[PDB]
Amino acid sequence: GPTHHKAKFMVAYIPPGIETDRLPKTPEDAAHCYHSEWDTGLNSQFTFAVPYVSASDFSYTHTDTPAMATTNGWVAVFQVTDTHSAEAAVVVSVSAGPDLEFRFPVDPVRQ
Amino acid sequence: SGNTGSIINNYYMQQYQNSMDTQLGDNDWFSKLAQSAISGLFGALLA
Amino acid sequence: SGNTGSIINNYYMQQYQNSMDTQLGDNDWFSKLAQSAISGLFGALLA
Amino acid sequence: RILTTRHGTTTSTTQSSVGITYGYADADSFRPGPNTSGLETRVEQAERFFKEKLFDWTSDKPFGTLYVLELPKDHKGIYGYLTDAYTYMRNGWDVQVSATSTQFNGGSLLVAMVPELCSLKDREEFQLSLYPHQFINPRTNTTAHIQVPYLGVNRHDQGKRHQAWSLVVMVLTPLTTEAQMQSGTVEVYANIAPTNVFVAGEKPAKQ
Amino acid sequence: RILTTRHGTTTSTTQSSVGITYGYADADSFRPGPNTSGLETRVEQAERFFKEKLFDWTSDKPFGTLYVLELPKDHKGIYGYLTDAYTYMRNGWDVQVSATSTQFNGGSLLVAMVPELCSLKDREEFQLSLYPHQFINPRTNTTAHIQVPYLGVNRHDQGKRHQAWSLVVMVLTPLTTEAQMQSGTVEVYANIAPTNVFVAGEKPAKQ
Amino acid sequence: TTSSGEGADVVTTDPSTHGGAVTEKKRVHTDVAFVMDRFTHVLTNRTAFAVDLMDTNEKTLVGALLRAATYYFCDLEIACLGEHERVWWQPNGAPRTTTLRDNPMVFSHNNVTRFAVPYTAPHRLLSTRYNGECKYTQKLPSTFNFGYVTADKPVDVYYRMKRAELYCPRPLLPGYDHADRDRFDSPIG
Amino acid sequence: TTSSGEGADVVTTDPSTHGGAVTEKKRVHTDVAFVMDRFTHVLTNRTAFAVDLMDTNEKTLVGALLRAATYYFCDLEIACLGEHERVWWQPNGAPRTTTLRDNPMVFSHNNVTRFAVPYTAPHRLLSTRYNGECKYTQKLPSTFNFGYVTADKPVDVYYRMKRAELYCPRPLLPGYDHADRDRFDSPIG
Repeated sequence: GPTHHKAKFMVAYIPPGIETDRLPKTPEDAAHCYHSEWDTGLNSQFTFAVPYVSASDFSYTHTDTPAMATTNGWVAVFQVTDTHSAEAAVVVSVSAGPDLEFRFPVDPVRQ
Repeated sequence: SGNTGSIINNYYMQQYQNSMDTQLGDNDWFSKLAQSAISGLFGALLA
Repeated sequence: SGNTGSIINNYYMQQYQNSMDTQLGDNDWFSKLAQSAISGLFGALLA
Repeated sequence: RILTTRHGTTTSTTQSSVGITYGYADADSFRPGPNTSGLETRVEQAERFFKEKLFDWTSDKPFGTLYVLELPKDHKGIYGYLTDAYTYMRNGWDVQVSATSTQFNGGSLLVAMVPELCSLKDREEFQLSLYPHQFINPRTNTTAHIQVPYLGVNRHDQGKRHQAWSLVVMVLTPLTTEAQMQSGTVEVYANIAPTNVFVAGEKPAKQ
Repeated sequence: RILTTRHGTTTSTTQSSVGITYGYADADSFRPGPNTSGLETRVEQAERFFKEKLFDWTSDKPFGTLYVLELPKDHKGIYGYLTDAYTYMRNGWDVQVSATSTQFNGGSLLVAMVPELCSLKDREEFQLSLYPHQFINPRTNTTAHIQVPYLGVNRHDQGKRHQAWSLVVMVLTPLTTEAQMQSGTVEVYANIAPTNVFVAGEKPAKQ
Repeated sequence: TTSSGEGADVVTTDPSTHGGAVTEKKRVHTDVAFVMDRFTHVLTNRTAFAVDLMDTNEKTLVGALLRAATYYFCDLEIACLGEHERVWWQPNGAPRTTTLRDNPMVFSHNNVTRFAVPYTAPHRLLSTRYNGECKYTQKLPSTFNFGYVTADKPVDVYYRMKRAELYCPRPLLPGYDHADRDRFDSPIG
Repeated sequence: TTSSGEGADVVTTDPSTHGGAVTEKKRVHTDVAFVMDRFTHVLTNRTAFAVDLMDTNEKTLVGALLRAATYYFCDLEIACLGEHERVWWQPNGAPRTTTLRDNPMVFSHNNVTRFAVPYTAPHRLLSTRYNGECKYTQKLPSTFNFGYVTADKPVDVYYRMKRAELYCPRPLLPGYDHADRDRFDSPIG
């Protein structure tokens, strides 16, 4: 967004449940979770790392057909002030962390 | 090298099994690029 | 180890034949339990 | 044969102790794993005794009568809060069982810890001694003291849901009260505490 | 002027930081006392950020408008559980305040921490700078970062009941928006975390 | 050899108590790694199937001893039999598909297909029994498997546990019923 | 971990920022030389064909990752299947002929024909895409091939990249469509 426009954001990582929903819809509610929070400044980009927290040492990439809840958990990106004239935008992107590791090549039939 | 391996070794000579490489005399990048990364936290970290 | 054995050795590399194990670094019980047994006769043995 | 076991601020003396029975390992010993990425944190306060009645034990109850107790059980303590605040969690149980009775009573209990039982077939009961266990003979001890490490396919059992350990108490021999003092019923309590608890992945507070 | 403050798993970057303002002491430093007889135990998990909106800040609001925030405040987190499980408790606060706004806005906040205020007389406001404090000038910083040790007549404040610290934010100068960009309202959040928490005297679980 | 039994202390007395010496034997056929390492028959005339290792018959040596343990770890070796051209094998966690391509594949040689399956399941250990809210006052989850084989035509299947490591013992029971006679009495060749 | 993003500097932060340690993993299945080295299926019931390596299906592992790279270098291994007596192979640049003699040739053994094809194309590198005056404001030239196989009878064909070296990365896309549900949700064995 424009240099005069200012904003504050927070991102939070919600561990898999066992969650009756939820998910929290306000920053005050998401504050309890593994989160981080940043305001816009001279340094635009912010890099939030999402931890691998799961009971099993590895977890499936594909989602199994019967599921009513996530097995790897949510992440959410709250704005935290609700007064913004006007617009602005936050580009988002993703890249593998230093320790990420895939295993077992497979060539699934699509579709 | 690659998905090949045996306690022994290939029966045929290397000249027959694989094309020989030639140096430009009578390399990897993304490893270096990924190693250029700065994980060190910016600004004055506290607590 | 196990019901396997040859004068020679497996042709393929160990990496291909068996899954590699990993130490928790960047065990047996019932043997010890059976060895904990006290066969020594209790009380004042006589004759 | 006095023995005094404290966890946290809680304590438990017993004068009929026959000794601790370690199961599967001499001591629980956690090691950090890849699966939590190091975010796990030990909590001192969870490690305390809490107790619950199992059953009145009368002479009416024959051989092979069972009383399983799924663990972890729902509880009002801090440990019962951690199942709600933190998802993934790890602990190794330390359990007493007490069936106070006149030594003139006759009978025996086989208290034992079964890892992950879904069901226990009628033939199967005789084999139950394979599991960590102790006997409660009124003529001798009135207290059993089993102690076990965390066990499971996953280093951190999912909060609630799966139960790794279950505390089964079987009536190995029927109660006898030839003195006819009554007596009669013999209440059987358990005195259980978590050890080496670890938690990971905090989740938003209810509601 | 980037600064990044983490407590627990929570973090808070800010690029308009003017620096931490220690109050009354360079660092909180608990010492054991006679009054708990050594039963007190530190808890790692309580020390995390939690945040709450204070007020929209419009140009309509004149000098001396106050917004106190009693601390500790009721909260759903682990810290809000410890007030219910443990009676006596101790902590030293670490507080941010943020009023994000275009730097073309004009005005100022005086954010400050008042120990134990019952009331604040109308004349008294001018003196408010005696307390630990920072200013929020939109032309410069949008973030204040006060940090204070536990204070009180008792080494362990009673759970709930008494509130040692209160976070007051005063409108030192009225907001001005000559650019007329609107803007207009400027939301003011606080980002607060406990430090060096200690608890003593656990009490029976509700209900 | 009197001793308190309530403490469940191990006790093992040799006939030496009555003056008879008994040298220790070094048993090998009782060994886990040796016993579990065999091609137990598991299922007949089946095309596609999950390579769940609990499909083993409970009366067979390998299946019974496998159910004598709560947890286990095994590299595996599959051996299909019966007429077929080829056998595909999807590693654990791969999505199911009616058609298969490029997934690992083995042609038969003289109507036999043997190949080694590496341990694949994410869990550090599998289990023969799993208490998933099956509380009772009186089924194993799908992640517990070594893969998903499919055959071109229906085939008999064999599994062979390798590097077997059994954890946390569970009861064995004899399969035979004694009927009217208290001694079972069976024929011997 | 704030940093200017305009400079496109690489940034990779581990959960250490929140106090969680993460040891580096030594990934092997992500490795190019290991992944590309497989017999991908390419084409069915075809006699004569150019051994163009872009005939690979784009949804297959090898084909997709091959299209994830702009340039590539590979020794190759061909494996024909299905009934046939023999397979000829003309090296790149050899003139086409309906009849063949003395050109390299392999008889089948049990209806399978595997053989190793040396890299043959004159170019020091091949490419999966080639900007030959295909400018746009919105096909690869024939020299890019490993040879020209002909079979006595139509046959299934497999290619196996060897000593693979991929250059200059290009985008991968998942093949699946999410339809009405934003999460794709697929069955697992």
